[PDB]
Amino acid sequence: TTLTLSEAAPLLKKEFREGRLIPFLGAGFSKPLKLPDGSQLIASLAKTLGFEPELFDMHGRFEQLAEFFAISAPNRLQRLVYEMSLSFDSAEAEALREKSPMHRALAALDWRTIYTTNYDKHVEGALRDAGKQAAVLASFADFQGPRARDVCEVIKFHGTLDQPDTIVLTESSYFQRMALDAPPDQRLRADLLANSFLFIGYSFSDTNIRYIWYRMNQLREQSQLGVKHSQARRCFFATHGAGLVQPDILQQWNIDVIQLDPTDKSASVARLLESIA
Amino acid sequence: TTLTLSEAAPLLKKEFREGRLIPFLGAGFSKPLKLPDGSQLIASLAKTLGFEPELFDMHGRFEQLAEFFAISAPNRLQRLVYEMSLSFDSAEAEALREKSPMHRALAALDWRTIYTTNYDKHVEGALRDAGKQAAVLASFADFQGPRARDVCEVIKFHGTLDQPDTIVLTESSYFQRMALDAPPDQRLRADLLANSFLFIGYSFSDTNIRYIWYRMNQLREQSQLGVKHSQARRCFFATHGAGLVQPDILQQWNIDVIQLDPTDKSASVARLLESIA
Amino acid sequence: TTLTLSEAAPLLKKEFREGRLIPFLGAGFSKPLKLPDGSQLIASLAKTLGFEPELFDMHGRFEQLAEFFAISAPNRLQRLVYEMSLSFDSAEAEALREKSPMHRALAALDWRTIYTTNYDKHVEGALRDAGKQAAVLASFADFQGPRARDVCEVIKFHGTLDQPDTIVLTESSYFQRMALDAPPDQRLRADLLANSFLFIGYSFSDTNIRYIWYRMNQLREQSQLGVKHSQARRCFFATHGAGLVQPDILQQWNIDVIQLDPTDKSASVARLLESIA
Amino acid sequence: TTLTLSEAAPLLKKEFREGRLIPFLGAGFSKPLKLPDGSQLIASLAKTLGFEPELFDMHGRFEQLAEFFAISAPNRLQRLVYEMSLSFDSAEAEALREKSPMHRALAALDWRTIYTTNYDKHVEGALRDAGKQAAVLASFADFQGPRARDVCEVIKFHGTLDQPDTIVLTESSYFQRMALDAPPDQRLRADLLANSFLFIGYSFSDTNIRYIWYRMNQLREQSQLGVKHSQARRCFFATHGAGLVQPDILQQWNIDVIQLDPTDKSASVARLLESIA
Amino acid sequence: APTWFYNTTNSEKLRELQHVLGGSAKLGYLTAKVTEILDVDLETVIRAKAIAAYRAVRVPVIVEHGALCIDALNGLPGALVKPFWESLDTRLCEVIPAGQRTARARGALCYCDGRERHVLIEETEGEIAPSARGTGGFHWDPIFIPKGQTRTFAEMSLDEKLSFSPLGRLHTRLRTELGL
Amino acid sequence: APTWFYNTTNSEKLRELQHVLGGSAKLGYLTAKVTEILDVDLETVIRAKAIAAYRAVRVPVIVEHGALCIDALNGLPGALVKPFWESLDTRLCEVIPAGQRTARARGALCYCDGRERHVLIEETEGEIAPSARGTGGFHWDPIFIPKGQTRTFAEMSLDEKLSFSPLGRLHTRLRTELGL
Repeated sequence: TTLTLSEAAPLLKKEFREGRLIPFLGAGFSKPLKLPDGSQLIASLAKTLGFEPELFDMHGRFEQLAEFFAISAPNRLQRLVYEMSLSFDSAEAEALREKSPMHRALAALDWRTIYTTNYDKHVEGALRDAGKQAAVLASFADFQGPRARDVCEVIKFHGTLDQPDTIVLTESSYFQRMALDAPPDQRLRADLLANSFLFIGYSFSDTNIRYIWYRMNQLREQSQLGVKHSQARRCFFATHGAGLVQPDILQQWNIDVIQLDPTDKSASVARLLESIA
Repeated sequence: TTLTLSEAAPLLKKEFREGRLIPFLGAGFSKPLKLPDGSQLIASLAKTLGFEPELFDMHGRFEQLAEFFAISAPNRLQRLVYEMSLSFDSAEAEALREKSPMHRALAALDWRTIYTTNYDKHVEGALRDAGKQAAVLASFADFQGPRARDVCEVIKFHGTLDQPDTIVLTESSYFQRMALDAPPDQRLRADLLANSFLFIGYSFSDTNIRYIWYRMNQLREQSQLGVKHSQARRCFFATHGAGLVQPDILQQWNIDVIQLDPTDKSASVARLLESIA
Repeated sequence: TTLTLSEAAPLLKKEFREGRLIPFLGAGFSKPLKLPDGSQLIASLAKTLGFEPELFDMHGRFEQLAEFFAISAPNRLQRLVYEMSLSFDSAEAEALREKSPMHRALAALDWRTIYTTNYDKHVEGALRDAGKQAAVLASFADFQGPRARDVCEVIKFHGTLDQPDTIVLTESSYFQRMALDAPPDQRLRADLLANSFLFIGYSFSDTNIRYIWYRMNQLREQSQLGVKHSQARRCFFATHGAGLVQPDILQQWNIDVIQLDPTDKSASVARLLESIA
Repeated sequence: TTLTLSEAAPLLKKEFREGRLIPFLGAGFSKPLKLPDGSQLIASLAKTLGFEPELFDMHGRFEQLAEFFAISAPNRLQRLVYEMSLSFDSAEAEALREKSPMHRALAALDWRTIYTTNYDKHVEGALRDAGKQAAVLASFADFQGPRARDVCEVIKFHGTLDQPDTIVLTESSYFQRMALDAPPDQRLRADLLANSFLFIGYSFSDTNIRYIWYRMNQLREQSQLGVKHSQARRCFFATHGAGLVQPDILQQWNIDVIQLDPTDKSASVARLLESIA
Repeated sequence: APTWFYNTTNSEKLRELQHVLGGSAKLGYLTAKVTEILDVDLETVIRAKAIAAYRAVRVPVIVEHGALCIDALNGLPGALVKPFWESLDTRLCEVIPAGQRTARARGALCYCDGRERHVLIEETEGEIAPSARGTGGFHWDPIFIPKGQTRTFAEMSLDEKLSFSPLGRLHTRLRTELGL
Repeated sequence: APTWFYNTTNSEKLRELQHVLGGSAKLGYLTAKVTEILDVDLETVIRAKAIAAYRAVRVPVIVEHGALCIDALNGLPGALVKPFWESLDTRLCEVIPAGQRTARARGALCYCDGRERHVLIEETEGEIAPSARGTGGFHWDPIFIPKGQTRTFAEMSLDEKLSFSPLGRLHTRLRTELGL
């Protein structure tokens, strides 16, 4: 129950010719950019509170340690968003983004809507390197602004570093995004009615994208509760290690798992995006 | 920011004299009963599908492996609920429940409402051993039935083994209980307006009770959105290892952490429940 | 018109050497296991509804009183299936099943198909005690699963306690099984074309097995409506008290009555199954 | 959950003014006619076979003892139908039928269709005593014959004594009428789509009318399987002793139980039929 | 595309594998770093690497582990090949007495598709050399002489070693069982 | 109620601790099973047990590890005290040459309150004994003789051993630093 590269290539091409394919890009898409972890950044900020860096990481997950800065030392949480903006969007990360085959193969296609969950600017900046125009959509003021219909709309699902009050990084902010009331969430509610999604750069043990995978399936079934049940467009999830139990769970959430070649992570994603063209 | 046994004893006693203390019992409360894990039970059922027991546990969490039985072999999921009912409610588990000081100290108090998340019958059966009456509340038909006002109402928050369609054990069932639409969830919505909660038998890395801890705080703040902000009753969470970061997070969720003595797990919980008397 | 033990022994042996003998086991086969009645169990559950146990039994048959729980208090019907699973499949019932000569003489033969109408697991568990493999067949998912040809297939004709939605115990469930549309019924439609049946453990006043005895004869006569009428294999019904009118009725339903010794019920059934060997 | 005489009188009157009420008359309707039992008649015919009359009744039910005459001595079964025709339709039974208030109150109403399950002619003969015309419908030749639209059609559901091959009295004949393939059964399949039924003269322990009560409900639910579920007309069952569990079962079979006065059986049925007028 | 993926971290174990199974189209190569269990028993270590490596790569994986067992040290190094190599490179030919030199070189493969593990074990009986002799090998190949020869593993060529080494008979068994 | 919790699994290490620090009201005792890291360096092992034991108990914990370092084996056993004790109980006095017998017994404590780890290390220079002599000790106390004496650790009493053993000087340092 797992597609290969050559099997999923005519399936993704049929969704793209009629304009109903939306990428949903994760943290693994920014892996060739050699960015800092963020868990390493939050551990070095804990030295001022008396923590050793290996000891502060012991007391919980990354969003839980950011919850601790949000309530006990709020000036260090704003310091964390500050030095991620210097690191994730540095000039060295732009130079790797010029030569990355993943970001070139993404920008070679005329997308209409691209979703991403990472905070850096390298999804839009890939489109600017190909001479294409992109529109960042993170806050309410971004949707209200005018733009052309030719411009690909890149919705920052968890905020952008140039709008620091849109960042979803504290644990309480992840819990209140489960109600789906943010402006990126309301845009997702209408796009799942018409489109198929291509999830790239996630793991099966994320537990945040798994709730989103569940909730998209529940909103598709709720949208056809009184009418006869019609068949929906299949979503897709590109993986390098699929496992043996998790692709069967994802199939009931309207998501087909694509096994990519695990020898070179960046090349096999680039061959997937070039087979759509 | 952590209470001890002697510091939390007058705080719990003040809530109990005016009838506003509700226990919220977890899987650690059934620890002295020597029950099977359930993850061991689901691994032995995977031998018929060709899995080694250590290899089937590798492919995900316990609720995710139960998702796999719900969609690929539904007769093995009903087999799992069957042999948990033979194991969790056996005659050997009742005999340990007679002599358990945790279950005796729980039943020595005249509670009005007891919440529990475990499937076994040993929360009500502790009350039956003390000569007291208990009312099991898991389904809609349980709430509709008549009972006296003297009877302590024990609400099974995740179902009961004698009503197998109320069991919340599949991963998709945990995700749809996050909307809080079940009859145990609707009872929780009204009890958080008036009562304080005593959480016993959980870990900080549960990620299901953490959403419940968040959502109770959000429903308290939403219930006083137009009126002036008044102070609510503090909830409590008894722990044997509190850590160093997690009790500060729990304090903003209206929950005070009680450090119990970690040398004997069962005795220190029993000294907590006897200090309320 | 009634066979004895020594007269029916070469008749049963001829059917068994060519693999065309299927046992059809009733509630009297689980008599040495000292199980609760079920009518006693449903009467004690009626105390919560205000019934005395001798008064609740007055208002109808056992399947009719279970109809009353299915429509007026559905949580007590699931309680009934729960506490039959604790009682019929207890460890005390397994220990009597080890030493029962009826269950040892059944498992000493290499059967291909065994039918049973009782809910407990002691027909398969007799085969597991002899070191033989058995396959439980109750639901559609059981037939779809893979198995070897050496394994004796034990079809639960009225469901199994580990699959509670397969239980045929409500009166309306007995009436809708008269249409013969269940997966155990469709397997019976093909096995009556080729096999002879050995009915053990029923009474003449059952009125449910009498419809099955009629309907098997009607399906044999319907299967040869256009071709010349050929002689079918005789079925058999082992009894301790045969009576005087009922064996003549059963002979026209292609069933020969075997009179067993009524002094010891369990021993005379065991001498019947050992004469087949 | 049981109607009285005055409560059910406007409910039966509303069904009768629009012509959608059909009586379904049982053996208790012929109770004031002082007819022989039939079980007494079949016991006296067993004297020629060497049976004492109290001993022949011991070996089974009445339809089972008639099965014994159908296969072992067929000339005594035709003798049984012969001497029921002399006894059930005698001149003494007609004289009691003239003065019976049950039969006068039945014939005072302009019915369109009357169903009955008893073999005697006293349902039509009540209509002939009131100067009204009746059409007996038992066999295929009866339906093919011509008649006027004013004539009340009395369908003999189990045959008539003047057409002895239509008699449903052998046990095998009761089992093959459960498939509903007789011409009285095919007429019942169309009348349940439009009409409400008034069952008079049955007991709750009949086990033949209970299958008919189940199967009518199943054919109503099957007739609206694709369309939206609409509310059907309620059927009625007049009883002198209703009990406490059986009226709740009958309510789910679209049948409301009417408690009549048990002091005088014949008078309370006559007050029911006169309240319809 | 491959079906089985051999996971290794040593750079010379990879070069010997690809000399034998390099032409097979259905064997891939991964270098995921997994946490090495340490134990003396080779059967225990190789059976625990297959769980630890399947968790890392989540594809059908093949792992490998070696063992040297000296009778003078009563079964040590055993499958503890990492902590002795980080302490006694080839000075291990000195720390054991010069009277009794016999030892056994052992190797083990384990392939895991996710449902079940299968362990292959070969073994070569030999005796430890008085001084380190040779360059062409890995981890103890200069100080191990098989029974029959006068020549160490690292003094041999690559074709000569794989006709004596335990890892040479394993790779021929791995070809025929997995159909590589 | 205690403040610091000593976590141990050996039943005889606990009996020697409670002979010294048993009267202290602010030291508790836990027996949580934690996964032992294996390495030769004692400083590496004891610093990694404190993370692994704080994750298990989540209270301010004190852990302990020992090391035997023989010059004939070039620093081995080191902090690998579990895999050699499961293979050479006291036959380890035989597998090393009889000319050079010198060795060093080392011990280490590490206490971790959650924010920072503090490591205490003592050390005793001695020499391994020709044969196992004595009953009263644990893990190598019959075959270790300190410098100065003719008598092993297991031949000594409990008060005599804790005036020579590394774990005796550590428990006096642990009393004064934690204020036990």
